[PDB]
This record gives sequence, C-alpha cells and structure tokens, in this order.
Amino acid sequence: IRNQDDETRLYKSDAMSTFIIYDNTVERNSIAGVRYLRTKPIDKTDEDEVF
Amino acid sequence: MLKVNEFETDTDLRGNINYLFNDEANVVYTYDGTESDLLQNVNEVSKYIEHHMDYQRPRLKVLSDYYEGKTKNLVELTRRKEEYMADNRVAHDYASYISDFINGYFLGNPIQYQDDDKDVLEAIEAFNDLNDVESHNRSLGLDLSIYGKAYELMIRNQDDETRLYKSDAMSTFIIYDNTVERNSIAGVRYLRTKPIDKTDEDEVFTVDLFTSHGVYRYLTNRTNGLKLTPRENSFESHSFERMPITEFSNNERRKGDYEKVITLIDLYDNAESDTANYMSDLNDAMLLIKGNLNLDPVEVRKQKEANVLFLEPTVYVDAEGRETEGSVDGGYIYKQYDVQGTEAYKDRLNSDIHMFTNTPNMKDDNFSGTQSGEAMKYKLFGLEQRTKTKEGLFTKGLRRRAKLLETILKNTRSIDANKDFNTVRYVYNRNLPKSLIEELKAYIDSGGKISQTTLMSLFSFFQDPELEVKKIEEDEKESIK
Amino acid sequence: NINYLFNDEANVVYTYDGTESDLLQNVNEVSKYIEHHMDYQRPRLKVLSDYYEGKTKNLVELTRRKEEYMADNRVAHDYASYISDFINGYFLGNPIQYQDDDKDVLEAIEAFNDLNDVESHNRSLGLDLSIYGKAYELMIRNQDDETRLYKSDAMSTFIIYDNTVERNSIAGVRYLRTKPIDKTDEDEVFTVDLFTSHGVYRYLTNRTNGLKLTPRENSFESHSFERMPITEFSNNERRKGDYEKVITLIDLYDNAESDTANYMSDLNDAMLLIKGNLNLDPVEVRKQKEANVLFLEPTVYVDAEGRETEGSVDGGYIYKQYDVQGTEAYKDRLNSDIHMFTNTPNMKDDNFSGTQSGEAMKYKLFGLEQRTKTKEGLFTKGLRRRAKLLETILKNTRSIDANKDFNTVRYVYNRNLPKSLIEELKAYIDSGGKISQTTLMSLFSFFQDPELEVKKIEEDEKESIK
Amino acid sequence: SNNVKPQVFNPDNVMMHEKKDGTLMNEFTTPILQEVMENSKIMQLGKYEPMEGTRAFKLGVILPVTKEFLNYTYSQFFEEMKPMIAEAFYKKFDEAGILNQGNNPFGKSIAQSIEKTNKVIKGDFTQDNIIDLEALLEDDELEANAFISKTQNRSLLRKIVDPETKERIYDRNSDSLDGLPVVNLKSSNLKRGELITGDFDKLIYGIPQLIEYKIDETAQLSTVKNEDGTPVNLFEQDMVALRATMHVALHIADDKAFAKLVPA
Repeated sequence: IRNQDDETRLYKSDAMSTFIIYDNTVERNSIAGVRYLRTKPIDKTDEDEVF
Repeated sequence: MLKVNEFETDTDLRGNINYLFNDEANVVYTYDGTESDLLQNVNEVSKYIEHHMDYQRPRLKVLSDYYEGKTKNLVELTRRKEEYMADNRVAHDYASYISDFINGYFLGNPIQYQDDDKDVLEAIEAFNDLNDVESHNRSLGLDLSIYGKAYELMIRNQDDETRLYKSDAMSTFIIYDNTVERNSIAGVRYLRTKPIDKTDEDEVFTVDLFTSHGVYRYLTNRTNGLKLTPRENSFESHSFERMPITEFSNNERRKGDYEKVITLIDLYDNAESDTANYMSDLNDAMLLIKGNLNLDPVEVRKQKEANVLFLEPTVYVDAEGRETEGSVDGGYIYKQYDVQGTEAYKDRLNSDIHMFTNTPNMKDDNFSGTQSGEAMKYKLFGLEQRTKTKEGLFTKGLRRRAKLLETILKNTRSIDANKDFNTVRYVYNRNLPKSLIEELKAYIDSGGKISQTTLMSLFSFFQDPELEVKKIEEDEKESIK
Repeated sequence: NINYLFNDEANVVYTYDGTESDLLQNVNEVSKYIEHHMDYQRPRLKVLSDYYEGKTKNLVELTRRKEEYMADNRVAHDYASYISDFINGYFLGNPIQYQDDDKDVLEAIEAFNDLNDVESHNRSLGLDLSIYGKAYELMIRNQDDETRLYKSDAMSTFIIYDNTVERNSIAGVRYLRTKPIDKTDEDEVFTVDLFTSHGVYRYLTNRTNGLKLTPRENSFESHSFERMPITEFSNNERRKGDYEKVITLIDLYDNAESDTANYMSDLNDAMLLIKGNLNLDPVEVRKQKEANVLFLEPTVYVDAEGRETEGSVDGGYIYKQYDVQGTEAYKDRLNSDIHMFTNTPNMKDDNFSGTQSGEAMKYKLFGLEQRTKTKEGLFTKGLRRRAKLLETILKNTRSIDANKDFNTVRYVYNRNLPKSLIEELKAYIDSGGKISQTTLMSLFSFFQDPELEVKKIEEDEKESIK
Repeated sequence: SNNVKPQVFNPDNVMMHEKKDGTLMNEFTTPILQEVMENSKIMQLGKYEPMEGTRAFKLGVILPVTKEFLNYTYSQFFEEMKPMIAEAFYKKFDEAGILNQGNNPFGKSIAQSIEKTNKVIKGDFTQDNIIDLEALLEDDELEANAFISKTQNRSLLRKIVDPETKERIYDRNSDSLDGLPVVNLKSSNLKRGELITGDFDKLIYGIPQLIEYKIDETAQLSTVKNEDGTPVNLFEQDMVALRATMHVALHIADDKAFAKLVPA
C-alpha cells in the first residue's frame, strides 16, 4: 500500500483472514483479493460476529 | 442373490476393481484417420473423452491422493470401530517423500543451453526468462514423478507473447497417429466448472480440442452423454503448424515413481495403525487379586498409596466341625506383544520401500567420512541409472518445445527464416552437494583466474564486496609513501 | 509361469529352407510361422513384460485367495524393474561414441544419429534386451525423404532366417492387432506386414480362417535397401532375459510377504484371558482400559452334605507370536539369492570405504561386467548392420560417394560408472594437459557468467599495468 | 458416580448427558443457531449515561452442568452459552424498561409513562392514525425518533399508501416507517396491533457493571434440591456451574415523550 505519509509499505496479511479470487483462464490472473476481520471488544464477546 | 440379476437389483458390487494395474488405464490412444477425418466426426472425440473418464482418470486420481497423503487407510472408514475406542487411522506420506527426493535430484539444478549461433541462443534465453522455464521444468518433472507423464501447452497470448503453461494431467490427453511414427493428431483438455456454494444437478464440463491448425471449444454434461455442443465463438486459429500440446513421459511405460510400491505403503499403514489400536485399547497393567474376599471400593482408592497388601483367606467350616482355608492370591499383570516380530516386519517393509525406489534408507545409514559429493554418488548410483533414461525422454520433449518456438518466431518474422533450432545442446547437471572451497582450490590450482570482485563475491564474510576494493586501494596507495 | 517361460517351443529361432522367392510365392508358410509365434513365443514375452510392469503372478492368481471377511493382502515387489533398470543403465547410460578415419563417413553417421536421436533409441533397445532378451529395429525411408529408425515391439515382430549355417535373415514380419477403444471389438483382425529384401507386402488376417493372408489394397511397397530392413539384437547367445531365471524366487518372495501380511491382519495382537466360573457384565468389561484392580471372586460350590469348595478362577494376558528368526532368515536368503544370481549389488548388506566411489564400484560390479562385455559384443554386431543399411541407402540416393566404406567405424563404449571431475582435472593438468580459460570456467558452476568473467578479468589485469 | 438411574433435580435445570428414559447423548452433534441472536433494544435506542456506582438493579443467572455432559456430550458448552446469557439479559432488561413486564424493579417504564399521560390512540393502522400518533408527541414540542413494533404486523404496514403521493408509506426493505426506523420486539407481550413511539433521547440508561461470568466447581446450589431434598453440592456430586451477573440502571427524563397506538 502507498501510505498516507506517501511511502510504499509492505505488510503481511494473515492467511486465516485473506484469500484471492483468480481468473478462470489457464493463465489464472488474480481478479480480486479479500480480507475480513472480526471487530471485537477485549472482553464482551459479541452476540453478532460482525465482520 | 443370483449373480445373474444382482445387476437388476443394483446389488452388483460397487467400489471394487483395482485401478492402478487395470489393462484399460495407461493405454496410448491412437486414431487411424487424419486430423480432418477426426474433426469432421467430433463424436469420436466424445468416445475418447468418455474412456478417459471411466478408466484413466481414476488411476491418476489415486496416484494424486497418495501424493497428497490421503492414503487408503484414511478414507476406508467402512470397517473401522469408534463406539468407544479412538479411530487411530494413519497415513505415512512415503509418496511425497519419494517423489520430492527423486525430482529434486533430477531437476533441482537448472538445465543449461548451448548453441553455435548466438541469435538462436538468445531467442531461446529470452523465451526461457519470460516463461520462468526453470520453475516450469521442475513442476513438469514432478508431474512425471507422480502421474508418470506430464503435459505442456504453448499459446500466443492476447498481449502478443509466446507463453508456456503446464496442463493438468487429470484433465488432458493426446490422440496419436496410428502409424509407427505416432505423430500427435489432436490434444484435448477438459475441466469441470462448478458453482462454489453447491453441486450442479448435472455435471458440466468445458472441453477444448487442439488441432494442428486451431482450437475448437465445446460444452458437455455427464448427463447429456457428453454430446459436444460448440461454445459461442467455438473456433480460434493458432499460428503453429503442429498440435501445441506436448507430452513428456517418466519412462517407456509412463509409470509413476512410487506407483509400484503403493501396496507396501498400505501394508505399513495397516501395521502401524494396528499397533496404535493395541496401545489405545489394552490396559498397560493391573493389580490382580483372586480368591473369596471382601473389597471395599472405598478402600481400593488407597491402592496408589498403600504399602502393605494384606489378604486374609475365608475360613470354611464343615458341618462336622472341620476348618479349611480358601486360596487367596495377588500380583501384578501387564500387557505384552511380539515386539521382535512386529518390528522386524515393519523394518522389512520400510527397507523394501526404499530399495525398490532407489531412495536412501535413512534408518540404516552411515556417512562415509566427510565428502558428501562423492559419498552420495555411491548411494545414488541406482537412482542415476533410471534418471539417465528419464533425461533422454525429457530432452526428446524439449526438442519439440523448441520446434514450436521456432515455428511461431518465423511466422511472426521475429527471427530469420534461415535459422535452425535443432542444433541446441541441452546440458544437464545433477543436484549433488558441492564444496565451494574445494572447487576454488581445484580451479585456481591448475591455472584458473578470477577477478577480485568476483572472488570477493564468493565469500560472505565481506560485508561490502565492492567498497572493500576502494579501501584496499587506499591502503595500497598510502603504502607507497 | 513355468509352463510358459521354460517350454521347449518358446524362444526358438525360426529357419526356412527355401529362398526368399520360395517363401514369398508360398505366403501360407508365413501364416504357419505367425501362428507358431502367437501360440508359443508371445505368451513368454507377455509374461516377462507383465513382470516388468509389476503384475506378478501373486496379484492376478486370485483363484485360491480368501476375502469373506479378511483383507486380500496380495503383494508384488517389482524386483524385475529394479534389476532391469539398474543393468540397462550400467550398460547404456553413457552414450556410445563413434570414431572413424574418414570424416565424410563420420559426419554422415553423426548426422543420421542426430536426426534419429540415436542416444535414446540405443537406451530403449538396451532396455528391451534386458526384459525380453531380444530387440528389433526397423529402418525406413520416410515420406519426407529421410532415413528414419524406429524400434519394433518384440511381442509383435519376428524374423525368419536362412537355414544355412550363415543364417542370413530371409524375411521379417510385424503383426499388429487393430482395436478401437469403445468396444472390446470382438473379432481378431490383424494387420500383417512382411518385409523382404526388396519391399514390404501388406496383408490382413484373422485367427478364425487359420490366418489366411489376404493382400491389403495396394499391398506392395518398394524400399531402396538391398537387405531385409529389420534388425535383431540379442541379450546373449540364448536370447534370455536378465530376471527370467529368478522369476520363481520373486514369486516365493511375494508369497512369503503376503503370508506374513495375512498373519498380521487376521490375528489379535493380545487379549486379556479370564478363566473360571464367573459373572462378567458386558457393560463392566468396557472399563477394562481404565480399571486399575482386577478382582476375581471364585464361585463357592456347596455339597449336599454341607461341604464347601472354590472354583478355579484365573486371569492373564496372552499375545500372538510367530517364528521371526526363521521367517526373516528365509526371506533374507531369497533376497540375497536374487541379487547374487543377477549380479546386482545387495544394498541390504553393503558398506563403502573412503571417498573413491567409482574406483571401489568396479569391485562390486565385477561380476556384472563379465556379462556386459558379451552383451557389448552382440550389440556391436548389430550396429554394424545398421551402418550397412545406412550406407546402402545413402549410395542408392547418391548422397555420398560410392567409394566410401562404413565397416571402418569403431564403436567405443563407456560404462556409466560415477566420476569425479576434481580428481580428473587434477590428473589431466598434472601430466601436461592444457585447457582454454572459457572451458575451464565452464566446468565450475560457481561462475555465474562464465563469459562475462573474462571481460571482468581484462579490466582488472589492465588496471594492474598502471 | 455409580448411580445407574439419573439424578432427578428440582427444578430440573441441570444439564445432563443422560435423559430420564436412559438415553446417553453420545457422539453428540454440535448445536447450531436456528435464529439470529437478539440484541438489546433500549441499549440501541436510549441514551447512554456514564455512571459511577449505582438507580441500578442486579440481573443474574446460574447454569448448572453435569460434568459428564461437559465431558462426553458438548465440551464447549460454557463458551457457546455466554452469548445466549447475554441475550437473556438483553431481553429481560428490554421487557422491564419498555413494557413494564417481568417484575421490573424500577418504578419507571415506558408503559407506565404512557399509562400515566394517557397518550394512547385507539385505532387500526392507517396513514391518519400514524400521523395522529406522531402529532401526539409533537403537540408537546417533542419529535418522534423511532418506532417499536411487533414484527408480525409488517403485513398491516404494507397495506398503507399516501393517497396524495400514491406510494407506500412503509419501506419494507429499509424497515422504516414515514422515514423513521422501526425496531422489532420479539417478546410475546407486545401484541400484534400495538405500536409504540417516542423521543428515545428522553430515555436514559446506565450500566455500572458489564456482564461478569464466573465458573465454579465447588459451591453449594441451595436453590436446586436433589430428589431427597438435600441441596446440590457441585464438588461432591461432580458438577459445574456458571454464574453470570450484570448491573443495569434505567431513567426516563420526560414521561410525556412516549405515545402508543392500540387496536380499538
């Protein structure tokens, strides 16, 4: 990502929360990637698993 | 049952026939007619596709499952027990161990190219760099190790580039000319589309048929009897002059490197899960107490902490006044099994699995002094004999890859029509371990020369391999004063 | 097995008393030979092939197996493949080199070899020699007007020889089953191609009519050689395979190992034995894995006159056992004998001293070398015929001067023993050898750019002058 | 224990591995949530008040579980049950504050505010009755902020259309009436034909203590009698119990800020 301070930064993305959807052709270009995270407070376990 | 009508009952036993050694699998498909005679009667290709699904794919699928470690012992839950004991099913992954070792030995060190004409050599090198051919070659050599064969497809991309892609062995095949020359008449690839959230009611297959002049695209279902229906914009011309798919073989028979020892892998899985059952299900030891006695189950809880065990026998009184004592007894008992015989049997299985695959038996191994590069060459002698044949067939495939590349380059006039690509020499190096210090000493002795910057680049104690040169010029300069 | 491998009619050499004309006018005789081959020689070859593919007798001879509740546990060990690949790689893993005093002939040979990829062809012939004991190659002037060399399968090719002591080859035949894939196409049609010294005759046949040879449309096809194009190679003077004589031991090893796999599958490893008159609750028995005390209280028997006596209760573990000493000594003997009779190194009883793997290896393979040297003689005997054919077609096409002679070629064989480039370099540069810098660099793989390095050396060596 | 008949408890609130008919729940499949878990409506609508100390009242519950059940039936039970208790607390608090139901401890509630001010509309759902309901609030300079409704009456709301603009006054996709959001109450006490509205910023609440959970393997549950009438001892009967507690406070700043529509 190009950071707000205008610098090129590289960050690892956790495998349990990231995946990629690839093009169906034999070349398999990457069409789109998704990341999803569970928002939580530290103690009060949410009754809805909001992502 | 009468076996005559087990079929009509649909009792006719499902899930039986052995897949690896069947006579229909592993056959080479041939056709008597020309490409035109085949293409005008596309139904024939339907027959070949169906045969491939009913016989060849199951074999390749089993070989793949063993490479993934999904051995028979994990999936054959039919006769297992889990009412109160643990399942303790096991898979040992010998297939992965073997095939990664053998392929790393063959193609772990990149193939080098030599030619007398630098224009051809640089066109080859340009294509290889664009297609990352080193990694591609490794992944072919691994399909060669698993399935016994591998495929590669070459296509002129939309961005006007020559691209090389591996084609999945479970979804590709080639139909050959019936003559003794066995030219490839046509190639096919077919993939199951499916929704991600569901199984389609039918099974839908997309089918691509590659001829010497173009690609034809079709659609089919398992439930339609695979009636090939042209897809929208079915035909697509390609500028080669021969069928683009190439097939590489592990050996003459196209047999996988562990295909012949799967039964020993199974026997080893069964033996080890058997011992794991014995361990799970039998009590290690127990305190045996015999004889007529009163045991308080409240008192038995002291068994861990009592020092003295006192057994007082029941005294029996006879009606005529005689007295006699019951026979009390006590002692520990413990479970035991034939360790000698089971370890000798499991050791024989492991030894045979390594022997029939020429893989080093790590359990019965010693290191010959210190010189790894020559010590391995003794042990890997048997594996070298097979690899040299595989190397011959692999080069036979690369020559066709080059023939295709020269054809497309000439048709695009990206190279002079005068060039010939069959002069290229493919040089193979094995992935044996090497000793840079002993090689430097062998190269600089005997008259070798090395540039200072390169020599420095070989030793990692130099933190700045170039700056060091300036620092040396400074020292050597002030030494003049 | 036995009745196919060691039969008296299999593996014989066909001879014919008449000339080529005497046969070709009486093509029915070729039918007799084709039938004899199918009836006797082909079964043997099939069995040898099946063993190479690992389809040993134990896998298919289900006839006496059991599967009512136990597993089958049939096994095949693949000794045939291990042996044949090892022996063949030792003989032909290193390409045959060619020498000649005349460069025109040498380059015509090398051109033919390069076009036909003769290195791989030779290796494949060596493999067929190892498994079947014989091999065949066919040479044809292609439609694209090139001299091509193709291997011919042993199960479908044979040669009929002149009856005289010289045994010239009179005629070769190839017979092939056409079959489609969709149907187990029930009729036995064969296409039979008969090769003479002047052309190929094509026929159709089927078994039902006694293999009556009926000419195919456009039956005849001329070829420009002057001798029968198919060549035969022999593994030894008896044309016997390499593992053919140990198949019976391979069978015994399969049977022994599947026997132990049965003993392992069918018997319980151990059990808790409890004796005597007692009450066991099948619900309480399930605590067996987690109970600490086993308490056995004997039944008390009361006599009619009032006497009392106790039953004999008992308990203890029992476990299955087998004669490990005898079975492992026996299986070790079978394995050792297979390796001894095939001169293949017995990996289970093996050691290595020092570092010179290649110099020590000639000791262990000394027994194998004695057989390989004979195979080498017969192989060269065949290659000389290949060259004779090639010179004939080249002369008839006038691609070479009629003055040349091909029998001067020297075929040089190298074994595939392991080698040690650092020792060989030290031995070559000691004793006065010379090497060009670019070549020397090409031998060592730590040079990332063997040619750029030369420029990079010139820069340094130039600034060293100042 | 060696008892082969299962222990009868009174009340029968103890979770057990074995039913009264002798069925062991062995191999037992993981339960799944057939419904969305419900969230507190007054915690959604009302205004939060930072509060130190306690008026507050204490909510609480105890869930006993037989350790055989905690072992051999559903091991994760206490992790999967904590949200379900949070649901139960939300429902108890909502029902007390809104409907004045469930022995609410406060002397304050929306139902009591409406019943005091008599700000009730008799009638069926019509555009004129919705407008009159809102005007009952705007009469006293207060503007409606949201609607509270029994979800089973969306069938009634879809049938109302503005006869001038000639469109549905109720957006069934947004679940907003006349542009105001409608929250649904699952409780059985608010009847089909009843609708509530108000300026919920006039309803204030506080939470001195968030939901605190404590798992215990040792206490005595005086309130649960064994079949013989002796109190349940967790440690001795090999039993476990989870205690959950929370403190909540409720305040209504202006009891004229709420109005109710009810069937005639």
